[PDB]
Amino acid sequence: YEIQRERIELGRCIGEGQFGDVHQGIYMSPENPAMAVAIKTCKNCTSDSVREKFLQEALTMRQFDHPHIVKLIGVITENPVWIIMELCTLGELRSFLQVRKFSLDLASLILYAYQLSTALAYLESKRFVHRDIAARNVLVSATDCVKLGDFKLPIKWMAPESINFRRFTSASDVWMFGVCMWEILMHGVKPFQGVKNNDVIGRIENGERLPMPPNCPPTLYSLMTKCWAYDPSRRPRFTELKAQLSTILEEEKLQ
Repeated sequence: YEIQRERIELGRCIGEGQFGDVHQGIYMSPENPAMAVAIKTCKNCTSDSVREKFLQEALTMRQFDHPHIVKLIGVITENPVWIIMELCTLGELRSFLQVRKFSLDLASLILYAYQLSTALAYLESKRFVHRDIAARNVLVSATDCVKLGDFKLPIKWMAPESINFRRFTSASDVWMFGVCMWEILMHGVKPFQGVKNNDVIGRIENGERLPMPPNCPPTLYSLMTKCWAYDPSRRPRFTELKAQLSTILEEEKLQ
């Protein structure tokens, strides 16, 4: 998985990343003389601590093989340290949804939720807990294809047991996925705008939930509310979510 720097040509910056900017580029390989790729960079990769954390993402990504999870191409482990990955040409999902708010029909939004549920059912089958399921960590490969793109606390996405007890489980992932579905149906609007992080927990304990988005089918909001059962053991698993989203998707396509 180590790629020689000479085989990568760094191009345009396509966005921000947790550790540094993400660029598009060209990987000139023996198998493919000019492959479009994404190049994740790391500011302060001279820090042994930062670099370890940065490259752990590559180690994680390498374990997975799923059509809706971004693939690792390789790594450059000398300064400046880069992660080479599959290019999702349409960028971050949040941005994509905001710009294309009136071009995207409901069927596309439900498709995106379904596709993410297939990736999360796969991770669930490997007993991998993500911890940070949110629209900002989803990339758009094509108008009909999204992928899980990335591996202070995001309080507004977090399950109550995560907030209260620092407990992250497959159940808390389902809660977070519920919020992610809400973000998608809200065209990339953040949950709890105008609320301080400190008050969010009070509202969940009081029994408040994110409201039904405009034009959200009642079946889908019902599914979101199941994801937000306060008791973790009452929440669905991703296998059920995946099957239910498929049904809802076909219902919407039949419309």
